[PDB]
Amino acid sequence: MLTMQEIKAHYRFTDEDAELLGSLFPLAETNKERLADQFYDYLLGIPETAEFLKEDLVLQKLKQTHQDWFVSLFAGSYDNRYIHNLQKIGHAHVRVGLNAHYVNVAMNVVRQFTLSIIQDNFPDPEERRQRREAVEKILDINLDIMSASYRE
Amino acid sequence: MLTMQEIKAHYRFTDEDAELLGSLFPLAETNKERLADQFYDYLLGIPETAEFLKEDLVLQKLKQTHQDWFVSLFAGSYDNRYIHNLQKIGHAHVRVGLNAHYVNVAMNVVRQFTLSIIQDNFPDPEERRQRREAVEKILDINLDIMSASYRE
Ligand code: HEM
Ligand code: HEM
Repeated sequence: MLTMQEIKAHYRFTDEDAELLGSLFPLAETNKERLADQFYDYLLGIPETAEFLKEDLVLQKLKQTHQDWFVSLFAGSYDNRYIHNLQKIGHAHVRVGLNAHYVNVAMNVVRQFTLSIIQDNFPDPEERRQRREAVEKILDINLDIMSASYRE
Repeated sequence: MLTMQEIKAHYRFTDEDAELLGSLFPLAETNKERLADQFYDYLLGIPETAEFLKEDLVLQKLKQTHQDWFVSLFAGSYDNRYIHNLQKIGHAHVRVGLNAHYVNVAMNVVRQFTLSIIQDNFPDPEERRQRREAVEKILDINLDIMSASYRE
């Protein structure tokens, strides 16, 4: 279960999926600020998550921190270093007192945004299917490892 | 645990999403045996999950149990009874001893299958978008509540 190789096998994530995520890097990068604004504004709309963004109003760091994570989904090198880093990300949220429910909530926001980029840029059905399948795997892997930080 | 109303607000799940899911019920009904076979075969194909299907071998009651859950996604009405039932579903996996990682894996299988039904049956880009968005919300809400069952 615990190694990256094992996790990839369970999700049937292969080098083809990694190549497809790399092929989406330019679109993700083009759209990174739109993603960051929509992500940040959605959180500002829920009082419970809005709390965590009060100090950030002045510090002005957290929009960039989550923007950078989004870009990393497409950066390649999905290896044991990548999983270790996700475990760290998960624990950061546990440490500040964020309920895991809001991680699931946030991940829905990213998922809808990214699938809309795919729908809007890939008219060919099988190109679209393959890119959607790769993105759903990486988002689900991210959510899986982060969720496990609340248990472990 | 949160109320259905609060969960819907966090996921921006509206009466329109509930109506779209209800409208997918006949489509679900005509794909349910294909879903049930693919879901059960995927679990047989990982040794860790296949261990939990040993007792089920002869009559495959669990294949039906999982099929029935899939069709229930498309009931078109969702209130506190639906959240309570998801807690019961999560708890059933906790009590048999299944690591929650495999619930995330299985939800990716169902997600990919269901989004292919949407792509394969809805040529109109906006009809597709709206149905995909409703499906991703209800799957993410199921995953969210089931995950919560593993936290004291
Ligand atoms: C898709 C879900 C999420 C992902 C992938 C994510 C990603 C990250 C990353 C990469 C970091 C930097 C952690 C580190 O390396 O130290 C971080 C920190 C942080 N995130 Fe998130 N995040 C998510 C959801 C949320 C939500 C919903 C909130 C609520 C407002 C939030 C608030 C925070 C805060 C407050 C920190 C800094 C913790 C500290 O002060 O040490 N995150 N997040
Ligand atoms: C999308 C993820 C899954 C969903 C939505 C789901 C759904 C369900 C439902 C609705 C039940 C009946 C619960 C009840 O009313 O008592 C159940 C039971 C069960 N499921 Fe799943 N399931 C999922 C993943 C899995 C996985 C990955 C396995 C691994 C083999 C599994 C094995 C079982 C077993 C063994 C039971 C019976 C537990 C008992 O003895 O009561 N399920 N599931």
